[PDB]
Amino acid sequence: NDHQDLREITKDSKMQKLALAGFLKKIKGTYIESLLKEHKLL
Repeated sequence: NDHQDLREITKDSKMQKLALAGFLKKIKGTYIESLLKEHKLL
């Protein structure tokens, strides 16, 4: 079900918006941001 190539973005879209929303919050909550910016992913 992971890695979408099917153009039927219904399950995917919701899981992406929830992934992004939650992640964007926890960026300033956890060391994840620290890792990203140290590795220049940010």
